[PDB]
Amino acid sequence: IELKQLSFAYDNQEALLFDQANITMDTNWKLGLIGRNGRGKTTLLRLLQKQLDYQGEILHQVDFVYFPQTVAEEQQLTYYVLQEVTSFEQWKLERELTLLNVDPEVLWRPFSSLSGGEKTKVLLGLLFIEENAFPLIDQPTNHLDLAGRQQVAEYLKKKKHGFILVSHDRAFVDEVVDHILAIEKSQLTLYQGNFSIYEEQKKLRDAFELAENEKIKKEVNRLKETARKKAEWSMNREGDKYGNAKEKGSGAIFDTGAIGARAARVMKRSKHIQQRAETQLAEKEKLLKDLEYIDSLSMDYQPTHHKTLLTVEELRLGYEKNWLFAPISFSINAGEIVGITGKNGSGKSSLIQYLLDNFSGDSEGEATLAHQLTISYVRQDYEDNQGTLSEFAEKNQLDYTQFLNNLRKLGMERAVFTNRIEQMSMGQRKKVEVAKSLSQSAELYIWDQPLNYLDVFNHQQLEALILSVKPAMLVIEHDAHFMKKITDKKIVLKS
Amino acid sequence: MRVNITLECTSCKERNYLTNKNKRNNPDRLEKQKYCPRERKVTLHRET
RNA sequence: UACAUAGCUGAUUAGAGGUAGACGCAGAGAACUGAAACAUCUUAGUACCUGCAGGAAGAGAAAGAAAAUUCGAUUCCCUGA
RNA sequence: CCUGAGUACGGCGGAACACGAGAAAUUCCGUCGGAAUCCGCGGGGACCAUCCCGCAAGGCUAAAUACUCCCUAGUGACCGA
RNA sequence: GAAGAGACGGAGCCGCAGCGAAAGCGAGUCUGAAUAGGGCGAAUGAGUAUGUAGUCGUAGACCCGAAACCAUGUGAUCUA
RNA sequence: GGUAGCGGAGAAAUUCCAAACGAACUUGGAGAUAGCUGGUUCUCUCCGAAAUAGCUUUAGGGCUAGCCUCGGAAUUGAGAAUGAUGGAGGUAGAGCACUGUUUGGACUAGGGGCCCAUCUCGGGUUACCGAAUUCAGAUAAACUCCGAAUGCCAUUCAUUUA
RNA sequence: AAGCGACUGUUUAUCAAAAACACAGGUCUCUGCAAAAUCGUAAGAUGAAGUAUAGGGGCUGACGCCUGCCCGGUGCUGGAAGGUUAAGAGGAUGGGUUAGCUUCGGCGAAGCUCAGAAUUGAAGCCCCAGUAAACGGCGGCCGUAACUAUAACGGUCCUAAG
RNA sequence: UGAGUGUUUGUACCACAUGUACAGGAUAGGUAGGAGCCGAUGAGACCGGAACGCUAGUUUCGGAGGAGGCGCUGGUGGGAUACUACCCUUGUGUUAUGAACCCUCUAACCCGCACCACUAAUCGUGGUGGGAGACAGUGUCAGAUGGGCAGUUUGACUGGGGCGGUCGCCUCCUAAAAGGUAACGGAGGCGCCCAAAGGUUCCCUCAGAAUGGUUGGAAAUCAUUCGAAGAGUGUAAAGGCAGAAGGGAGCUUGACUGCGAGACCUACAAGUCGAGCAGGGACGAAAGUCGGGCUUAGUGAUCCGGUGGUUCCGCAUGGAAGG
RNA sequence: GUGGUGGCGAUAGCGAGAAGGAUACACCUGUUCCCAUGCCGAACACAGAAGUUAAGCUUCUUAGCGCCGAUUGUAGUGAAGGGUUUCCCUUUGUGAGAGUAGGACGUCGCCACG
RNA sequence: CGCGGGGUGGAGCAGUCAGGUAGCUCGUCGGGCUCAUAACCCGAAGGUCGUAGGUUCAAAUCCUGCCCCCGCAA
RNA sequence: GGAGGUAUGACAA
Ligand SMILES: Nc1ncnc2c1ncn2[C@@H]1O[C@H](COP(=O)(O)OP(=O)(O)OP(=O)(O)O)[C@@H](O)[C@H]1O
Ligand SMILES: Nc1ncnc2c1ncn2[C@@H]1O[C@H](COP(=O)(O)OP(=O)(O)OP(=O)(O)O)[C@@H](O)[C@H]1O
Ligand SMILES: [K+]
Ligand SMILES: [K+]
Ligand SMILES: [K+]
Ligand SMILES: [K+]
Ligand SMILES: [Mg+2]
Ligand SMILES: [Mg+2]
Ligand SMILES: [Mg+2]
Ligand SMILES: [Mg+2]
Ligand SMILES: [Mg+2]
Ligand SMILES: [Mg+2]
Ligand SMILES: [Mg+2]
Ligand SMILES: [Mg+2]
Ligand SMILES: [Mg+2]
Ligand SMILES: [Mg+2]
Ligand SMILES: [Mg+2]
Ligand SMILES: [Mg+2]
Ligand SMILES: [Mg+2]
Ligand SMILES: [Mg+2]
Ligand SMILES: [Mg+2]
Ligand SMILES: [Mg+2]
Ligand SMILES: [Mg+2]
Ligand SMILES: [Mg+2]
Ligand SMILES: [Mg+2]
Ligand SMILES: [Mg+2]
Ligand SMILES: [Mg+2]
Ligand SMILES: [Mg+2]
Ligand SMILES: [Mg+2]
Ligand SMILES: [Mg+2]
Ligand SMILES: [Mg+2]
Ligand SMILES: [Mg+2]
Ligand SMILES: [Mg+2]
Repeated sequence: IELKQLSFAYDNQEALLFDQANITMDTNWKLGLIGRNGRGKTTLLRLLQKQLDYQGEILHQVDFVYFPQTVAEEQQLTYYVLQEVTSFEQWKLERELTLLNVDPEVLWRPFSSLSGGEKTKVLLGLLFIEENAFPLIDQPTNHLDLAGRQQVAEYLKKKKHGFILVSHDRAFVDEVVDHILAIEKSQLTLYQGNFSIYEEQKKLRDAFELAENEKIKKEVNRLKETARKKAEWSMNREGDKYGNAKEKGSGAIFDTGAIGARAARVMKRSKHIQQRAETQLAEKEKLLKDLEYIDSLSMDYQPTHHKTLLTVEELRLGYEKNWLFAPISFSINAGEIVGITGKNGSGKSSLIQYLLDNFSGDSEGEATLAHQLTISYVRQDYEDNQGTLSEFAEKNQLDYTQFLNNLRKLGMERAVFTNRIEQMSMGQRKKVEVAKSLSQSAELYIWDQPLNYLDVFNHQQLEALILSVKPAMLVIEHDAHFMKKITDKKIVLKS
Repeated sequence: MRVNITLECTSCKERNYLTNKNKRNNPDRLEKQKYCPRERKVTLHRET
């Protein structure tokens, strides 16, 4: 597999997402493919499929599979949509799902009734069923739990031939992956090693860049100073060609040509020094290209007297009296974070739906908000967002400036604000949702997997901010380390 | 941003025209009804 | 170092060296110059040096030139240009 | 049965071929690797097939060609201290 | 064949047909879808060999004149 | 006696290496190169310039055009000058009709204080400073309501020459 | 009486005798012996017919009192995990051709040939530490006292250090 | 520059084992057969250990045992077992091979190590010991370092030169009523934008002032009158435009293809305008306008490479390479 | 006489004032249809003919505004000269702008109807 | 008149390159602790970043000017 | 019971 002189930009783009890429991999490498949000990972996988108009050249002679598969008829049954996408063996899929954790009764439900967990797990079953094709695996571990990730890593270690995946999940790629493509800012890189190695070497590169820049800045300032001083000296010598009209005899000067010659030599020193400074600036201009320039975040937390913001009492919840988890009682006070956890399909989003009253199932038990409580909300199902941002921020009563501010702080370049939410990457749509939440003045925050389709930098931003402000929050995550860093009030719902 | 552009006859796949456009104001792939002298008719010329 | 070889001695055999400040084979091999600067390139495989020489040398009887089914070993002049 | 083996050829590095690596055939030097032999081998300007031409890796070979320190006989719209 | 003139020697050179990148066509050709128009050409026509003079090019090229560069060699009887 | 020039020696100065060493001397390449200075030899006759544009790692050099000379050629004699006629053109001048600058006066929005009234609300005056309008007066290379003399282009127009 | 150099010496043959050079002394650094360094294509030689109290190189320059801070940068020394890192080995695949198939299209074995991947592949670079008698470097602003001035003192920013 | 051992192992054979989804008698590898098949050639089936492992178990090793057995048929499951083979993933071994790496050997190479001889010789050549040793050295190729050394470069304009500034393009003045015209003379701009800011058809006319009116002011927006341009014309200045080039709304894409008489400017290279013809269209009823914008800046040679097309060529032929 | 439609540098116009509708042009009554008004049958478009020409539109007066515009004289200036030469003067020839006298409230046609 | 470097709460400073909505330390003010003062602790105030405009969704930051300060010149 | 060793606080009054 070879990329030769590839250049590419979507029709919307001002700039080049790729500019003369020149690389070579094969079907044997266990390859990771990493980068921030909006760099071209999914785009590049499509270009490997030849699904878009690649300028330059691409060489391959191998059949591909892209996870997630593109699906229609989200109303119809899961078995129907899966047969429509790719035929398979029902029992083989049962085996894969039961090595994972979900009952095949999900197959004979509609495809949207599932959670993202079971969606992901089932399409990964479809992946695993295929044998000959070359896996392209775009963000598999998102919407997934420890057991699923463990079994998936087991499968991928057992994997004889090669594959490609996009993760954002450091430990997960470190377990399995050998080679790494890295779509850095302004260029592209290929290493042999895991994401930890990539971290180390990129830190070294950044250190070198910054140090060399500081050297150049210091030296150029020095040389500019010296140039100015030599220049003033020359001018003072040119002043000797002439005398003073106030005092007699000062003129009648002889060999002004030699005077001017020597002054010219001094100016020529000044100019040599300036040219050196210019060359050093030219060296400077090659620097600071693969950096991120990380930034903090903000949060419009607006508390009130309500020290009790949510209560739950004996809440047993489910569909058709197949009650989905044992009854629970708990509470969310002010400045307190609560980590609601469990397996996939354990009923967490169902609990959120019972709170916000849009639960189409069976309820027994109590759940009480406060009187005039304001919610901010980050859901697991943000597909519904559509259109421009100047219209999104009108549908959702926001400040457009604070909105785009929080977006750029999350790491979206301002070339992207002209795009449409249909066009943006899933990470960028996720950033739109998070920026909505952060911009909404609210008193309780309800976060249903904010951490899926984001970057490590975004993970760090969110952790630092939530640990700095410590607002009242409900949280749902499978990144157990994050919940360890933040919360102690952890609550594991289960059947 | 403002870029010089070769259009192209969708049938002949022949370029036949040079033009200009924004990417901000004209992000979608531009199209016109222009003459293809190889066909000696008018045809949908699409940017490439 | 025993067999012997080296070594030593004696008889033999043929080389040395310079010409012709000219010609020709080989080895090694410049720069000024020209390119209006200059580095590739040019001057130039020239000058210089060295070796081998002979009256000439060198090349030389096709694992060729062509496209004609054809010319029949090299060398040199004209021409191709 | 024989018909010129560390050879032709190839890789790397360099040269000469009008041909400056260029699409670079052909020839030669260094280095390393490394064939078959008559149903065979090389060339015909990358290269493959067909056709044609030739049969390397061993040697010699006069003549036409270049030059004059010199010898003889001489010549000049060459010189005349 | 007097160091000759001259004879022989038609291989080759120029011109007589050009147009086009070329295939190729041909007083036409190329561009062009094109009998269009336009360009280059023909019907308008004269060249060639030698001599001679002016001029140009390659050769030192009009005469003198550098500092300098390179390659042999000679010099420590001066002085270190 | 030894060290020899892409070098040697140097108690080190660019110093000495056969009477001038930032790289000896000699021979050859070699008649180096010189957009640089100097020179370039007999006569007469005909005609007779330029020192300008453009481009130039170009500016004291060069190339093309311009200006000169010589030969041929043809063309409704085009060329030159003067007159008549008709045109383009906005200059000197003049003017303020626009754009700017600007003087004095009438009036004045508005801006200053002083006092009464103060919720700082409404005035009344220094002939207080004064937009803007208007009267009169000025001004201009980058102002023109106007606008020449000249010069320019052209006339199967005329005259005279070539 | 003062400056320079400690001294005796050497120095620009032919404009400079000196405060310049050397000097003993000091310090740093290299070198275990076929030394290191140097001349030279190499042999060979000096070093040395020596052997770390010897030799070479750099700086300073008798003697006396001293020789402060800085290893952030440039070098050097040592180190080493990781990434990257040439030729070479490696040979996957892809074009060109064509025996043969074809359905005209087109496909295409073997061989040959043109490009040649993955993998492997040293020093070095990125990195850690040390090193300044190694290269080199050694700050600003603001106030602050019972006359006034001034600031023992304080604050602040940067620095590798001030 | 060869003799080994060992390790990491690559490949290839050949023998070994190990295959637990869920439910399910239960640790079900796929496939077909499959209801037969095994046992004193030691059954049923117990004991200790070993491997793996999902920790449920499978198998084997050894001990006891001394006679029986496994499954069918049927239930769940996609698939039911026993047993036969075709076997397939995974990881153990034998052997042959290929590399990399460490140590060991000595027989190549080497010793400014000793002794002997040539020999009177601190050379050298040999011989015998000893040491190191397939390293070094040398050759070829490649990477890093390399002023130790070499060959070279290091603009012009310019009121001397140098700095500053400038170098290409557009507009005005200078510029002397055609055109042109210089200065290190005066002032400014450009290195783009627009998919409608183009085209066509239809329609419209601005700026400001006065008056009045609510927030609403000095001034938004509304209405009348005054209103000749005092506005606007994407972007600088000049020229011009209210018969619009300004403004608005429909339909489109002529911001077409091949061209082009003839003129302007011009040293050359270039630049500018262009009626009109042909094809095929847009708008409009039609006339008729449309080969970008309001006019003038928004740009740069050749060489060299890249992309697409081509009825061009293809070193004897067909192709291909390459043009 | 009115209406339409053209040419001539508005000497044509702008303002003010008077009268008229015979036909005519106009206003005018509406939205029934073609069609239309980023709102409105105001404008566009359509149909009609109760009413008034008040307005617009015609004809007349007005020299207030604007337009045209001499003659004279001057400035400037070509050519030829002079001087006391950043300027000034003389001869000849041409000759403005301004300021006026004055003109000017239209001229020439074609067509339909009365 | 020009060339460099500066104008960020009371002082000193970042942030300016890279627009993301003003911060570090000290100081001031208030209240606590203390017999009282300092230190310490808890609070607050003080700047649209010299200024008038543009660009932008958004300017201390980018652009254009204008006004002051320190060096040179002058 | 006893011996030797093992932070700030004006001046004067
Ligand atoms: N269809 C599209 N049209 C236009 N722009 C797009 C389109 N899809 C993606 N982009 C833009 O291209 C860039 C890369 O998007 P892409 O989907 O490749 O991201 P990614 O590498 O997968 O990142 P992420 O972590 O968000 O998944 C982003 O700026 C995104 O907005
Ligand atoms: N409409 C529905 N009808 C029936 N079952 C449903 C329906 N919606 C959801 N479920 C089931 O409810 C369970 C949990 O659903 P829920 O959306 O709450 O999951 P979750 O907690 O968000 O899970 P995950 O970790 O996968 O995101 C799953 O088994 C899912 O199949
Ligand atoms: K030179
Ligand atoms: K011979
Ligand atoms: K070749
Ligand atoms: K250091
Ligand atoms: Mg993606
Ligand atoms: Mg969920
Ligand atoms: Mg030259
Ligand atoms: Mg060959
Ligand atoms: Mg070879
Ligand atoms: Mg003589
Ligand atoms: Mg005589
Ligand atoms: Mg030299
Ligand atoms: Mg001597
Ligand atoms: Mg000196
Ligand atoms: Mg020569
Ligand atoms: Mg004037
Ligand atoms: Mg003194
Ligand atoms: Mg002394
Ligand atoms: Mg003395
Ligand atoms: Mg002397
Ligand atoms: Mg000293
Ligand atoms: Mg020795
Ligand atoms: Mg040098
Ligand atoms: Mg040279
Ligand atoms: Mg100069
Ligand atoms: Mg000057
Ligand atoms: Mg003019
Ligand atoms: Mg051929
Ligand atoms: Mg051929
Ligand atoms: Mg007049
Ligand atoms: Mg206090």
